[PDB]
Amino acid sequence: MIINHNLAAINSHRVLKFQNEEVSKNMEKLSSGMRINRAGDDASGLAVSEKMRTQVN
Amino acid sequence: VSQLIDEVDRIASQAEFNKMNLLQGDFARGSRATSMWFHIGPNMHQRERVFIATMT
Repeated sequence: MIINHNLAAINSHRVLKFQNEEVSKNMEKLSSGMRINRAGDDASGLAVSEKMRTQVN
Repeated sequence: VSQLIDEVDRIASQAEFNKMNLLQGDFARGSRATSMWFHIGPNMHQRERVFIATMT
């Protein structure tokens, strides 16, 4: 078999890295207690939330 | 009566939502200005209409 490149290892590492990104996003979501932490999660939702926060204050 | 009819008009012209005035009648039955819809489904024209009459 080909030993110069472990092709299964590369794919598993790719999947693991994206899983780690997802779990980090979920961990930050848990820690903040807020669904929309950064921009891009829901732009319209974030804008509406900011407007309603101003209205509430 | 005048003093507490004035604030009735105040609620009518100021009852608001996310940059939408509600009780002015913009979402009435015969209103032409705009129409209010709720997309309550996951595909195509799965919408619904909600009517709010004038309250001035």
